[PDB]
Amino acid sequence: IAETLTEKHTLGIEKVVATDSWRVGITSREKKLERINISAEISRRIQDEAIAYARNKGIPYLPGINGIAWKLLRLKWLGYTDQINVVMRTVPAEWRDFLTQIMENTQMESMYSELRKVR
Amino acid sequence: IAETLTEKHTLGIEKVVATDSWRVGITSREKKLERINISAEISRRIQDEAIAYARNKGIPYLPGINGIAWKLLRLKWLGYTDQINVVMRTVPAEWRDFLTQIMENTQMESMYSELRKVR
Amino acid sequence: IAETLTEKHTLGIEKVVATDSWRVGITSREKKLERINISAEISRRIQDEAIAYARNKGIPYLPGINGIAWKLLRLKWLGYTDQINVVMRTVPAEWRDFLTQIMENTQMESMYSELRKVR
Amino acid sequence: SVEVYRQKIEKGGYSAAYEATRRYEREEIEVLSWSSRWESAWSKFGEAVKALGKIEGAPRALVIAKVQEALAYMSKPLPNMKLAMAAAVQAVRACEQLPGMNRERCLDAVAGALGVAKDWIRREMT
Amino acid sequence: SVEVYRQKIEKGGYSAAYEATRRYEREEIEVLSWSSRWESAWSKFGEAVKALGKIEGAPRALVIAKVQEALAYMSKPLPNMKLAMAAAVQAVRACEQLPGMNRERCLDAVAGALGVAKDWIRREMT
Amino acid sequence: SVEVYRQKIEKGGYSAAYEATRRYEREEIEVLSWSSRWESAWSKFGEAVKALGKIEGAPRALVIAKVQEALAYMSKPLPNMKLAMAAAVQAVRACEQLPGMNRERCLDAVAGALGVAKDWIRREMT
Repeated sequence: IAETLTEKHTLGIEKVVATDSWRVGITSREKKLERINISAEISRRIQDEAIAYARNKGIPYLPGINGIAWKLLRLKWLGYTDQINVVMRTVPAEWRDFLTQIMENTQMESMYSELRKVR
Repeated sequence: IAETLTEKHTLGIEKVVATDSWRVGITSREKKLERINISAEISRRIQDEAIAYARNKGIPYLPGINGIAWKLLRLKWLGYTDQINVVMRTVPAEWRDFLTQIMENTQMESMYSELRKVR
Repeated sequence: IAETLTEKHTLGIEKVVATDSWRVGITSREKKLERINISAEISRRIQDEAIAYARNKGIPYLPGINGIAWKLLRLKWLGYTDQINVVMRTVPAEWRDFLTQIMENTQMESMYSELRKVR
Repeated sequence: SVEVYRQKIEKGGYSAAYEATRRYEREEIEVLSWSSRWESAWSKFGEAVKALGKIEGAPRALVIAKVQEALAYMSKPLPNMKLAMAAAVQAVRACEQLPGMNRERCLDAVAGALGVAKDWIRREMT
Repeated sequence: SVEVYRQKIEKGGYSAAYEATRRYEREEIEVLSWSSRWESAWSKFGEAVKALGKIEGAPRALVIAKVQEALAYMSKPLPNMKLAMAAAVQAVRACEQLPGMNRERCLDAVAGALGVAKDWIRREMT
Repeated sequence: SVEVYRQKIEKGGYSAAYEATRRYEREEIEVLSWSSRWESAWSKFGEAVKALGKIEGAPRALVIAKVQEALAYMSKPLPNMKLAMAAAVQAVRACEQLPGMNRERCLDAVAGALGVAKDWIRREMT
């Protein structure tokens, strides 16, 4: 009868709950799921550095600088460099040295862990 | 009653879901299905070089240049050479050397893999 | 009541779907069916040469020339030779040598395989 | 072989062909849609073979077969008149071998059945 | 191989195609919604191939394929006229190898099928 | 891999999607409430990517992605115009390296799609 994008989205879901393709979609890979382990590892490593940065300079801990330091880490891997330049103007002054600490100064530890995750 | 192409397409589908020919169309071949493995192998072997090419030259990673370089690999295998020359004018300047790297400079590894896939 | 050629075709089908003569028409032969195995062989042999002929002479691979080379093989077997000469004028110039490569130069391999199929 | 013969006998073809005739006479069977698609496409090949009636003599199967092969190329959605003339000049050369038939009498019948001009088949003869 | 043959024969496709035909004539089956979405998108591809009728000669499959590949880029939501001209010039170069076709007559048929100007395909040939 | 392919094949997706299509036509399925919230929110992202039609040339995914990323920040409950401009200048720099596009002509297509002034993206270029 009808075929538009609201009903294509619906009938694509009704076939999923019919054949149980979601739970067999997760349990059949079992090799992509180790990325959830590695992503939770770099997540803690950035967070611990942000508190150690905050008590050395006596500045308050700014929540959400974990995510800013992570987006700049992933775009550094791809090469979107002028995107890095505008975010570095957007963050406050005392935290700009922390963001380049995640990209350049821990090139050895953190940038390797993304290289194992995308592999 | 009716015989037109919209009904020829329908009664082909109604015949398939009656006799269950789709799932036995896949599970009876079992030799053609190894082409999916060799396809996913060259898929990664093109993608990993595109990021290494992106960081050697400091240019951002351009998504879809792994798709373009896979098309030009197959047309080179067939012999559609004037197809290639118009595509090479379409891509940007810094990525033209990557596309001839997928065709010529890895004639050993990647061009043999397409030769084994079609066998 | 009525007997024309349309309903003669229909009433021949209705006694096929009643007695199930199609499926027992195939499964009772079981010796003629290996002609499919030999036909699948010569199709592969012609197609592999047509790509190798395309890269030695630098020309694009022309699809359907594996079909023309197989028709001219079977008419050479029967002897319809003035059928051949008009088809040889029809094909392009650089592909005329491949057509007489299938009939003449691989008579030992390919023309025996047709000779073993009709037997 | 008899082993392929016996297996089609035991399915009862004589009885069920009789039974399906009765259902047609008792209005329980209509014309299948495969049949209506068949007679609409085949009817051009039926009257063209009857136009080869004035060819006399020997086994005439090669004349009939290559003319039906010649009409098949003309009747495509993209008609190939080059390959259609290739089969027709074989039907002409097969025709002239029969006793009583000349080369010009064969170009009468084959070009008359295909419905094209006689000079087209003369070109690819050579 | 005949093993892939035997696994599809035993599924009974001749009887099931006949029986699904009878259900359509007895008005028990309506047109699937996939078929309605199919002919809406495909009908523009069907008439362009029939506009390649005046190309004569050899296997014409490569001319037919690369015209369908050229229309597919024009018909995207973001049409790429650069990559569409990439496949079109392969169709012109594949066309002119056939006996009887000039380069200008191949530029006639392809630009008439695609529905664009002849100078756009002349540019990329060089 | 094939083993990840096989376990979705044996679940019967071609059959089950056919049955859901028939149930919609027989009024046995209404439109899910997730699809109403989807099409209400997505539609501003769909008409804007079609406004990048006159960008011509290479793989245009990086222009398309960084424009879609730029609309996501403006459409927040608390919109961040500074982080939206960060993704826009990556789209402008990715656009101008395509053959045929200028620096100024990419500033029309990006700012026309986003619906902002052209000087907002020019300030952040530097």
